[PDB]
Amino acid sequence: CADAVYTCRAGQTCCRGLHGYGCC
Repeated sequence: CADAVYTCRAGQTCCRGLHGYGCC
């Protein structure tokens, strides 16, 4: 979830979404 890191940086965690990668 390299891309998710962008938004995740704000204050979220990297989880396994329906597709594969997604911030919680």
